[PDB]
Amino acid sequence: SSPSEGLCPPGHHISEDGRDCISCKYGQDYSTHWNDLLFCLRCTRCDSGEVELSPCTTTRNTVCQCEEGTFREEDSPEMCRKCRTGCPRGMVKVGDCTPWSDIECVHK
Amino acid sequence: DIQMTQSPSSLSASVGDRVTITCRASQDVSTAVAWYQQKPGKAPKLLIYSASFLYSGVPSRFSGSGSGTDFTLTISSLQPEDFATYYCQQSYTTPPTFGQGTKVEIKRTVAAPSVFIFPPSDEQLKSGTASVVCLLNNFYPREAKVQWKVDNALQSGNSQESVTEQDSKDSTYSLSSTLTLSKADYEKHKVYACEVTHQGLSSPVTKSFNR
Amino acid sequence: EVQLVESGGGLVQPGGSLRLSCAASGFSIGKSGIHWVRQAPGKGLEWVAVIYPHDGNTAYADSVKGRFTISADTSKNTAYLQMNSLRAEDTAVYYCARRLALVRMWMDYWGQGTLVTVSSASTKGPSVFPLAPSSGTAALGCLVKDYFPEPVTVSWNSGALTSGVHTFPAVLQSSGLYSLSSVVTVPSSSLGTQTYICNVNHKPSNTKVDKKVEP
Repeated sequence: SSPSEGLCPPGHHISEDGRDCISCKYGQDYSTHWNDLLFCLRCTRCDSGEVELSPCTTTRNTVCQCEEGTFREEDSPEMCRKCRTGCPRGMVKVGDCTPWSDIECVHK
Repeated sequence: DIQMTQSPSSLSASVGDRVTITCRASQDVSTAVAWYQQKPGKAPKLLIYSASFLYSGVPSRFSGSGSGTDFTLTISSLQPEDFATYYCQQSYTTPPTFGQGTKVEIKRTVAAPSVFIFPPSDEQLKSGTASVVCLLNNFYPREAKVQWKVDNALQSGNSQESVTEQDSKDSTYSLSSTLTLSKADYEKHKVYACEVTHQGLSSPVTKSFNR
Repeated sequence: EVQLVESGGGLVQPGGSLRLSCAASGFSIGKSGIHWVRQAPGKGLEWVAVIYPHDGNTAYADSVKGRFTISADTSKNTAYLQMNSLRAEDTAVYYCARRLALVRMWMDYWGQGTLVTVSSASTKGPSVFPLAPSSGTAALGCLVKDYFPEPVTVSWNSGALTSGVHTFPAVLQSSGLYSLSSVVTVPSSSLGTQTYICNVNHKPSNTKVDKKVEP
């Protein structure tokens, strides 16, 4: 409720007169750091291509992952692409497809 | 008060490329810097505030860093939606000031233009003027030289060019050159020619008509 | 959802006055504020003013001090930029944005903007001339000549013909009047069959032309 040095804590925004720290609305908005924003930030919705991994809280935006069938790597900024269903002609599977990676193959 | 100098003015890049835009304040502005994105015909959008914090709905491939004088916007892997002009802002003092912009355009293979020439219509001649228009269609890169010749006499100071933004499908440019003459000066000459020079052409292409 | 809508733009004489409005929805202007920022045609962004309606506090760019006044009506959730003693160099798209932060001038939810033109030149509608095809792909167009101010709008076949279409940015001729061409490429086999009509609109002069382009 009390700002310190004109910044409010994570999960809160500052009031218009700079004297109150107001809680973000859980499941609707968030702030992750000590800020002087007059508004909390809008939570990202995992619409169609992506399913929700973790919900939005006041201090944390929601985290998405691609649905089963598609994958994206660890810190990969790339868009989400389809997993192969089988290895090419003359190779074997040594790893299954997840949200995290493609199927892994190897020769003979 | 405080100049923000962006660099580069413009860059070309491919989907996937790592891109780095730098802004330099003429003074210490600590971390009181934002970055904005603007596409043609549209209003700016906030990406980043207080040097490194992402605004809502901004993907994680966007990264801001810096403090004091030197600031940086990074795009780790360029996406089709990321070709736009980017602007730095300082808000350390009033008034807040902007850099002049970094336009991020898309790199593709060389493509030669298709060239067309268009005489004045009779409707226009009736009004006492003549516009001859030369179209260069769907070329890359943007660099193109258009010369006008009227009976082999090089024309200077009586034409104007306009260039299209990079096409959304094929990423090419097009340009028009328009040569304006009075109907009297138009009707004193026979051959009207537009000569085009561009990397994709092995030799300059000329289009012409006889009045 | 938050939305800001600018209104009040238009063409005025030097020395003249214009009042811009910015209607806010989805948040209280009284609990934040509004910024005005302008972009001259082809240029970057120049901040002009801000207002904090809670305490009436305002600030202005040096370019604009003494001539522009920013105000707000919290009951109508609207801000206004009263622009007086206008100069040619005030010509720009004016955007309003919401005051996102207490101290910093961070701006989000910018509106589409409103064009303000300051000139002693009169409104002038364009003449539209055919760029006729056939000097296989064929090129044809419309030359939209000698108008003021911006903008002009161009479509083909009432918006049904969008593929192959290029309507170029306007260029200011040395006369002070704009011109532009809109062009399209089509199969040259269609020139005897499909009719092509450029639909030109110049709202500033109430000009509406539909011109058939024939070989």
